[PDB]
Amino acid sequence: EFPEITEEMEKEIKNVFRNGNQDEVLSEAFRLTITRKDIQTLNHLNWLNDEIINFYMNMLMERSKEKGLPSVHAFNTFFFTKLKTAGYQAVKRWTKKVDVFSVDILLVPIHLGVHWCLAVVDFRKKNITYYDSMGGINNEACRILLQYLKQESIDKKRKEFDTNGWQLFSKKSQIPQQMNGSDCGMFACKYADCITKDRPINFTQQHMPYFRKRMVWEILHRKLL
Repeated sequence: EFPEITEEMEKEIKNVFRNGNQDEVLSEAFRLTITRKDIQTLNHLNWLNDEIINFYMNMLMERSKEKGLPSVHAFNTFFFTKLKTAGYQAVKRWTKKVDVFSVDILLVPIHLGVHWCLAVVDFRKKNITYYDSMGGINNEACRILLQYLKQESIDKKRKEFDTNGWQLFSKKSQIPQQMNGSDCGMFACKYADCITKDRPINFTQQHMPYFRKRMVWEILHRKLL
């Protein structure tokens, strides 16, 4: 059971996959821009680009904040890769005006080569979790995030981070797995959608053509269905 894309909605979708002004701004929000060219990476089995992922992640963050949902901060795609390669100093900056400790969930999209995955800090559950639709385990990435939270706590609030009961880990194939390499960004987005709603991750690989069509639609209306 999944909201339907009416006729109607497909017409809006088909229309934007058409050839035309590549610079045409289809959606503008969150400091970001979605063009015709960004939207096209959602087409067929194209690899998503960062603008789509970031834009989507910001929609989840915007949706958090409505009543009853856990509150969410989404880090932008470059954050982790700038953190892994350069350390805390190079990213400490990125969280001015943001108290990363006042939300329930932190979303961290992880770019490893051609591949996408996701880490999630859930402060309610006191744990840090890695999701890969290929089934890769990434121990390291969780530790790197823990270590970042530490240095952020010392820096933003003058206190050490309290690791008691905190659990760092990767989901094995307890999550639906990809078949199409190019769907990795879509699994990362959809993992985050369920998680930020506290809903079980119920879909599989077969829903991916539908999810691509839907995200085009959602992005264009800035409405999550």
